[PDB]
Amino acid sequence: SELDQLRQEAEQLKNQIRDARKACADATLSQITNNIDPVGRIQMRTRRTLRGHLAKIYAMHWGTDSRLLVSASQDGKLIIWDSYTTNKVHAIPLRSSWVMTCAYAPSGNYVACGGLDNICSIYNLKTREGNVRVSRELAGHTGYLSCCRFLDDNQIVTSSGDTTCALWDIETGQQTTTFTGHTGDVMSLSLAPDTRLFVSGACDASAKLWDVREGMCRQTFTGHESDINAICFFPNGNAFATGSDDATCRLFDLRADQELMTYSHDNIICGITSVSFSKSGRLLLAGYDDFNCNVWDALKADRAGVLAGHDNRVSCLGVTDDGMAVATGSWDSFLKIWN
Amino acid sequence: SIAQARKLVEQLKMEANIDRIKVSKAAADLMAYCEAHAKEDPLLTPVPASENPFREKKFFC
Amino acid sequence: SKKILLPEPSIRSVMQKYLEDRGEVTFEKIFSQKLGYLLFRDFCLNHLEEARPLVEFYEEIKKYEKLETEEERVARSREIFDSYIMKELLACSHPFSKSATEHVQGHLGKKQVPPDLFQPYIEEICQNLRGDVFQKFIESDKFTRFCQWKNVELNIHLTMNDFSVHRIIGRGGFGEVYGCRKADTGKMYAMKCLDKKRIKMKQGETLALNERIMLSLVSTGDCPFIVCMSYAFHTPDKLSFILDLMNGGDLHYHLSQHGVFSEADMRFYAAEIILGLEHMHNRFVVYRDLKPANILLDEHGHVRISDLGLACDFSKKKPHASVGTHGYMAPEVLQKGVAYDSSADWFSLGCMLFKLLRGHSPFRQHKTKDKHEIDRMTLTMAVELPDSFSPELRSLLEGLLQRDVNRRLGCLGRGAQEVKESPFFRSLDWQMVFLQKYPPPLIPPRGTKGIKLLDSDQELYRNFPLTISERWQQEVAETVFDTINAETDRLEARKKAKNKQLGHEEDYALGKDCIMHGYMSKMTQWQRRYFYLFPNRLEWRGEGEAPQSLLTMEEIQSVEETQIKERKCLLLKIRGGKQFILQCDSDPELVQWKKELRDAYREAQQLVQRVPKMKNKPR
Ligand SMILES: [Mg+2]
Repeated sequence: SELDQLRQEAEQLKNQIRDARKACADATLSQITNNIDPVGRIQMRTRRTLRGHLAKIYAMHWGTDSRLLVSASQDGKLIIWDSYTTNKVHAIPLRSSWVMTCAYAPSGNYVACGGLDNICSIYNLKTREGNVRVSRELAGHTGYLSCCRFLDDNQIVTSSGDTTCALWDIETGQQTTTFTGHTGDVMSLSLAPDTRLFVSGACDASAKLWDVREGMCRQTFTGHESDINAICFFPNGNAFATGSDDATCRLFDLRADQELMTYSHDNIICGITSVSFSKSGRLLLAGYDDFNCNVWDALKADRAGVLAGHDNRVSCLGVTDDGMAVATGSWDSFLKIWN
Repeated sequence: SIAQARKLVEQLKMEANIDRIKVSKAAADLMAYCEAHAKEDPLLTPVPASENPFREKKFFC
Repeated sequence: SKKILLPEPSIRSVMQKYLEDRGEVTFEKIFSQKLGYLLFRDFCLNHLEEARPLVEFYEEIKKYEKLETEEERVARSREIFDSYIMKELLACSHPFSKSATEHVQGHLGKKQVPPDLFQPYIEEICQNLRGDVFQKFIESDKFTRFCQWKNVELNIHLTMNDFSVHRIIGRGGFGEVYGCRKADTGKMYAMKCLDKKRIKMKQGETLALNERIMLSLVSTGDCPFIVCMSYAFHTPDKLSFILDLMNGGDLHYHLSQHGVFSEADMRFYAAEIILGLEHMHNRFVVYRDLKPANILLDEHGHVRISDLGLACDFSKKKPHASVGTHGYMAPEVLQKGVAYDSSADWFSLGCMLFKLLRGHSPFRQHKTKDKHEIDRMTLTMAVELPDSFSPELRSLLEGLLQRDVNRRLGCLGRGAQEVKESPFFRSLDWQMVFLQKYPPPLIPPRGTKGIKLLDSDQELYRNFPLTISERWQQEVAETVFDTINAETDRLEARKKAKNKQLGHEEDYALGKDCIMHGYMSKMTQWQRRYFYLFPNRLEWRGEGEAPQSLLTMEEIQSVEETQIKERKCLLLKIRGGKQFILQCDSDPELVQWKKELRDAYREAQQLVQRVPKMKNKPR
C-alpha cells in the first residue's frame, strides 16, 4: 500500500520532470550551431613520450602551471614529470600497489592518490626536510577510491565504489560532507571552476550535480545506457560532458537540465575512459578503449581529429590550463603530450 | 525501504522544483562563450612556435 | 669450492614464510633443534642482557643432569643453589615460583639429589624464554642466520663427488661398504653401496627399500649401539647409505679368532646389545636378525647392531612370516600364521649369547645343516644348559629362550628393563653402559652384468633420498659451524661496508606491500636477478639499480612445474602465449615461489574482475 502509493508518486514526479524538460526543448544545439564555421582538420602530433612507468597507467592530472603533471600506475608508483624537458621531478612509490587515481593540488605543494586500499593518500611535495612523504591517509570510504580533486591545500573531494562521494578536511582527516544518492559505483567527479558545485558520474549510468557547501544532489542527468566512466565541466560551469561504456560522450546543460548532444559514430563500438575540453570549450577530447583519443567539435558534434599513438587503451587525459597541450595516459605504460 | 522510498520522493520533489531555461537560450550561451574565447585557445588559434614549449621555445623559468 | 657457502641474509624473506607455512617458527621447534639452540643461546648470552642469566642457569642445570654418581650430584646440588640462584631470586620478574622452589628444597633438604632435581626450574626458564625473548630472537639476525642454515639443510643433494672414499671394509650382498669422509665437513663415515643391477638380478628390491625405511625409523636419538644412517642417496647405478663408521670387524669373525668368550666378556657384549634393542623396540621396530655377524666393533671394541635390511615396523600391523637366520629365530616367528612383536629379538638374543659362550646356536647340534631340524629343535627341545654355567647365567638364558612369549624375559610388559634387572647383570650401572665406559674385552688390531636398468626400475627409487635432520645438524655442530658462522659474519659486514661506499640503496622491499623477495634466474641464457613479488605484479632487477622490468599478475594464466634438462623450474604461461621460465637456487625456494605466485595471481584476478576500471572489456 505505502510502497505502492509512493512508487506511484515516484512516476508522476518523474513525469513532471520529463515534461518540464520537454517544454524547454524548443531547438537543438546542433540547429543553433548550424551556421558557424567548422573547426577544420585538427592534426595534433606527439611532442613528448614520457617513459618510466613499468606497467599500465590509470590516471593523470596536470598542474595549474601547465608544465608538471602526476601520473598514477599499476607499477605502484606516482611520477611527477617536467613535460617541457621529459625529466622526472619525483618518483613516489606507494604503500598499496593498487592505485587507480591521482590529483595535483592547485598550489603545487601536494598530490593525492588511491585505489583498492579505499584510502585517499596525500603526499607533501616540499617538506621542511626537502623530502616527499605522506602527510595524511584519509580513511572512511568503505569502497575503492575512483577519483579525487583538491579545492585547496586542506580540502579534497573523493569518489568511491561504495557509491558515495565525499568532501574532506585534510588536517582533521574527517569527511566534512558525504554525498549519498548514487546507487552504483561512482567513477569520476569534476569540480566547477568556482568549487561551488561538482558533478559525478557513476555505474548507475547517471550523473549528479552536487552543492559542495550544502551536501545534496540538485540535478540528476540520464540518457546513457551503460556506466559513466568520466566527467568534465565545460569552462564556464554551465554544462558538462560525460564518457560512457556505451561508446558515446554527451553534453549536458545545467540550466536546461537535459542532454544537449551526443558524440558518437556507427564505427566506434567501444567505451570512453576519459574526457576534457579545450580551453575555449570548442573541442571535446575523449579517450577510448580502442587505443585512440578522438577530438570532437563540441558545438557541431563532428569529429575533428584523432590522437593515435598508444598501443593499448588511452586510460586518462588532460588539457593544460594554458590550453597549449593535451596529455594522454595509456595501458601501454607511456604518457604522451600532444599539440 | 519505506524510509528509502520517501527519500526518493523528497529528492525528486527537489529536482522538479528547479526552474529552467529554453534549450535555444542554453545552446546560444555556450556558442557565444566559445566565440568569445576562440582567440585565447591555442588548439584553435596557434601561437608562434617560439612561444610554444612543445615546438620551438628555448628559454624557460 | 668443496665447503659450505651459506646463502645471503635475503633468503630469510623466503625461508621465514616457508617455515611459517609449516608452523616451524616456534620456540619449541627451534629450541629443540641443535643448530637452533646454538643460535638462540648466542642471541641470549650475547645480545639480550635480560635473558643471559636464564640460559646460563639452563646450561648449568644440564651439566648437572649428566653427572655420573650420587656423590658428585650432592656436591653440585648445593654448589648450584648458591651463585646464580641468589641473583635470580633478588632479580625482579625473575623470581622462580615458590611451588617450584619448595619442590626443589623438599628433595634437597632431605639430601635427595636425582638428576631431575632441578627440572622445575627448566620448565619455568622455558616459560620465560618462549615469549618476549623468543619474539626478539625472531626479529634478530640470529634468526636470519638460522634461516640461512636451514636453507642449506633443506637443499642437500648428495653424489659420490661429495664424499672422499678411502678403502673397502666389507663385501656384502648387493654391493660393498667403504670408509669415507664427507668433503663438506670432514666427518668420518661408512658408505654402503648397493648395485642397482644386482638388486634387479636377485629380485632384491624390497630388501634395499626396507633397509632404507627402517634405518630412517631408528636413526634418531643418537644411539651409541646401532649402526645408524645420516644420509641416503642414489646415483644412476648405485644406492648409497651414509652410516656410522665401524672399522673393527664383526663378532662372528672375532669369535672365530678368539674362540668362545667367558661370562665377564659375554656380559659386556650383552649389555651394549640390549640397549641397542631397547632403542628399536621403543620406536616400534623389531630387528629380527640378531646374530654375531650383525654385531660390528668400533676401533675401541664397542659394538653396534648392524644390518637393518630385515627389520620391521610393528606399530600398526604386526608381522607373522618366518624371517631371520635359522639357528636364531623365535618359535612364534617360525610358525606360519602366528603374529609377533619385539618378542622375537629377546629369543634371538638368547641364541646369540649362547653362541658366544659355547661356539654354536643352542638349536644347532654337532654342525647340522637341516634348517628343518634346527627349526624343530627350536619349537620342541628343552635347551641343555651346561654345568659350568653360573646360576645367574642360567637364570638369564632360561629367561630369554622361553618358548612361550607370555613366560619370556623382556616380553612381560616392561621390555628391556626386565632383562636389565636380571641377576646376570647385577654388577652393572646401566648409565655407565650407555656412556660406553666399561672396558671392551677385545681391541681389534690392524687391517656378472648382462642385465639392463629400465625406466620402470628407477621409479622404485624416486623417494629414496633422505637426510636425517638431527644427524646433519650434529655433524655441522661438531665440525665447521662456528668457523663458517664467523666467516660469513665477516662477509656480511664487508658487503654492508661496500654498499655503504655506494650509498646503500635502502631496501626496495620496505615501506610497500611486497609479499616476498629473493634471487631466481630467468630465461641457454640463465640470468640471475633479484625479484620482488607484489600483490599485483612481479618485478626484477640486476645489481646497482631499481627494477626496470616486470610481469603483472593479470598476464599469468598458470604457474606449473617443469623439468628443464634435469634441474627443476617454474613455467608461467603468459596471456600472449609466451613462456616465462624461472629457476630457483633451492628446493625450499622453488616450493614458496610456486605457492606464493599461484596465490597472488588467483587473488589479483579475483580483485580486478570486480573493478570496472582495471578489468578487460568487449574490444
Ligand atoms: Mg609367525
